[PDB]
Amino acid sequence: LTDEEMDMCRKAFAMFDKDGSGTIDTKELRTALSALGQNPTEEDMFVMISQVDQDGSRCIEFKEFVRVIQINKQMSADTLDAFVALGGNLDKTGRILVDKLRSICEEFELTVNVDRLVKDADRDLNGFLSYDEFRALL
Amino acid sequence: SDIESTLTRIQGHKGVIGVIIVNNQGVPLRSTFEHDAMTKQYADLVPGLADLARNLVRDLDPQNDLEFLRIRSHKHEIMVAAKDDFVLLVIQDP
Amino acid sequence: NYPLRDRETFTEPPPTATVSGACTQWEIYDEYIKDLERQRIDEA
Amino acid sequence: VDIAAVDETFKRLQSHKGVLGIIVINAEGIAIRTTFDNDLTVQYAALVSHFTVKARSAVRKLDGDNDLKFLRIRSKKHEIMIAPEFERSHEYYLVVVQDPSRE
Amino acid sequence: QFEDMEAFLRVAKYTLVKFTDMHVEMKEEAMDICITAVEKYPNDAEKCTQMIKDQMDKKFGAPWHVVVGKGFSYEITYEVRNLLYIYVGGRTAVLLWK
Amino acid sequence: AVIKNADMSEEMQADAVDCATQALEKYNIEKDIAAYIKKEFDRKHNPTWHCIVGRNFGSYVTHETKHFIYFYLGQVAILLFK
Amino acid sequence: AVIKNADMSEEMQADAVDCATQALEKYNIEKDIAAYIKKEFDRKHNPTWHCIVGRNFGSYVTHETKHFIYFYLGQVAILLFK
Amino acid sequence: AVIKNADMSEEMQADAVDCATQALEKYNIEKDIAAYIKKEFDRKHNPTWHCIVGRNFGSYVTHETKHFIYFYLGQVAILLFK
Amino acid sequence: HEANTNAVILVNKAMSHVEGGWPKDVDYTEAEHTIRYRKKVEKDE
Amino acid sequence: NRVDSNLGAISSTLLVELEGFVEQNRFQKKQAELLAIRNEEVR
Amino acid sequence: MKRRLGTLEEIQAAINQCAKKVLTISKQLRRWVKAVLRLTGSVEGIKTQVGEYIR
Repeated sequence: LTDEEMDMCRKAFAMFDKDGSGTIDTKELRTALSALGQNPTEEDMFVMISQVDQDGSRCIEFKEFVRVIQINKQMSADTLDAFVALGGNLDKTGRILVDKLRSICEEFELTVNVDRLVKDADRDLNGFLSYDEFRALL
Repeated sequence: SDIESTLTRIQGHKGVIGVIIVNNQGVPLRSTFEHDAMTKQYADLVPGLADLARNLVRDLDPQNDLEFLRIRSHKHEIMVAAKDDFVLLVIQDP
Repeated sequence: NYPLRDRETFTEPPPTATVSGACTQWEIYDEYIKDLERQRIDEA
Repeated sequence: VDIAAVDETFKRLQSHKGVLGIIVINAEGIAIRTTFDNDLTVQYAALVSHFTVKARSAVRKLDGDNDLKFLRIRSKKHEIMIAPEFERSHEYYLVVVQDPSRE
Repeated sequence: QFEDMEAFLRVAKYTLVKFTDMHVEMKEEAMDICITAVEKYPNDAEKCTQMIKDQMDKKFGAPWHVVVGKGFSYEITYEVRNLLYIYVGGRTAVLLWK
Repeated sequence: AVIKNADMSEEMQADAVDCATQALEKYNIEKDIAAYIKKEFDRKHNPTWHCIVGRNFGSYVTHETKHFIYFYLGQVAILLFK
Repeated sequence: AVIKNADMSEEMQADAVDCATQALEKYNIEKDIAAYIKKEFDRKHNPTWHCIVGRNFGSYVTHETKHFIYFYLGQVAILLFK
Repeated sequence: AVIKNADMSEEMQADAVDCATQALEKYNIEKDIAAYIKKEFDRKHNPTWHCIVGRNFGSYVTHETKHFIYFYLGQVAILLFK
Repeated sequence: HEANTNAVILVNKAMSHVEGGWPKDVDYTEAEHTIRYRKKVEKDE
Repeated sequence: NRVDSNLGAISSTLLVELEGFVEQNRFQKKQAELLAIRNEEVR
Repeated sequence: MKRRLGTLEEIQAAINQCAKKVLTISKQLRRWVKAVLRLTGSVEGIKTQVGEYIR
């Protein structure tokens, strides 16, 4: 759907079908799994390919490659990372504990820090940050 | 400061009544008109003619493309410079 | 001896879809240029 | 006879620089005189018929009392020129193809 | 970067499948029978479609539908796993659906 | 309008011609032409149609007893059937 | 050859398939299939039956416990029952 | 109400026709049509019926001595028998 | 009085290839009439 | 050059590269000396 | 980059010691804070993606 995903898809398809056959055969796939540490049976890999092989080829190709990347990616951009930053640990409640931020500044051992930021990002002027004013912080 | 100077030169000659730039789908940005009840007319009528003409030219021998187009009516000369980003219109009676 | 029991029927007609396209010499030329380009990519 | 006059007009137009072609096509998209072979002829006749009726409907829609006597599309190779004369009992959008590169 | 129609026709002999939902043996048999049809009768294309769908009529399916041509457009309703759209000879193109 | 071959009731042949001509008048591209000619007739009469629009195309197709129409307008060709 | 729902003996579901499929290839219309199979299947296994064949079907029918087949064969599905 | 073939008493046919049509109108799915058309007509007269609904199917049936119905109504096909 | 099939459809096969734009079945492209048609559109003043 | 080929390459480095992640620790030794080295010349 | 290329708690610990190590290399020589926040948020996102995957 995008244009750099085609770039990474071509690079990974190059990585898998490493000999140059133009088709993912089972041996190169097991080579990739064994480089990742896994050595499963020779009957489960058959079922895995048979679900991914649509053409009846017993070998999957670039159209099928991007079909599986498409379904797994877009079925499940900046909402998630800024969201789950701290407020996404609270899940639509708008009240962040100060003790979480004290713990974060505790573990990473930072030399000098004063928490006046949370004092001066206070937009409800209560002592916590809702999510819209949390993005206003970011 | 070169694009707007060319707009100001081209809109002040002896017959020019309007310059229009329109995007791919639509959104006529940087018109030149004192009211906007007929800009949208141009913006949604003309690029159909521009890409239809690119179909007519390119169909013949596909190394070929379209660059410009002119339609001279009785009282108007609609010149359209179509290309990939946008469509551009200049209207002028001679 | 034996009794009576009853069942139903779920018939699936084969799945269908709609496809629309326009063939013209420009389309054909562009695709062949692409098929050729991937040939060079495979070769290189 | 006026048939000599119209053929003479073909050599008048065609004697100009770079003029590759002249053809006349009526409102039913069928060419009458040619200068090309037969299939480039029929594809011009169909394409230009449809394109020019769309362009005339565009100009008439845009302004009620204004019609067109002129049409000029451009290539990087050859500047097709369409002229129409929309009337009753005759509407013969003649179309020239030319370019100033040659000769 | 060839510089006419003719060098394009020199290169373009491949028969690329534009889009297709067919089994691989399905695809190879249908693809080869269509190339043999197109090479057999370049001039009269009506009886190319005669041969293509009557072979597919006796062998594969009772309903079939073949369209060969030069420039056209289409919108069809087709039952899935049985659609072939290929470019043959760098110009002629064939839609094929059941 | 020009019709070269048809075997179907003329009372909806008029339906076919008035469906196609306003379509050809309205839109300015030839995919949406074959879209509309099926679509609106599909919501009129039957569940199934197929429709081709272009120039210089070849076809073999199984007919339908009273649904097979081969238009011709202005060097632009239409086919449709069930 | 695919069966979906059944409780008969395996030997007579094999008998049912080998009765039905070559009969399907023998004829061309499918009123007479559902006469021929049921007459034969009377004379072979048991003295009373009813069969249906076809496409796009729905039904609600009473099967004695040891008699029910739902073929799905050539995309012309058969259902047969006591 | 288009009835092709039967051999059966006629006020029960009246019950057949209306218990087919209002069942069709009340329901909206393929299976439940013949579900109702059995179930009601079942509990009214006799404990044993069998009923089929759809298009493009086919069956021979043995002749029921007095209770057999076939419909054809609004591209819906329905069979009833004892 | 006991058997049934749905109302069966009937289908044979028909062909079509499009070539050119003469008015009606008055004219045919694979003949000579094209010449005389262009002739009666060539001499009008 | 001496004051802005350094300080536009010191800001061009990439510390962490691509369990075994202890190699990263070893890797992050090396470039450390890099920045230290570069900084000294600018100082 | 660590955001681009993020028993589980061993891995999360190792990632966070690696981030500590980036800051330690800084020691030998405020956006500090926000970088550190988006890092930890992304790591927790990894963990909850996993936790829904086992479902």
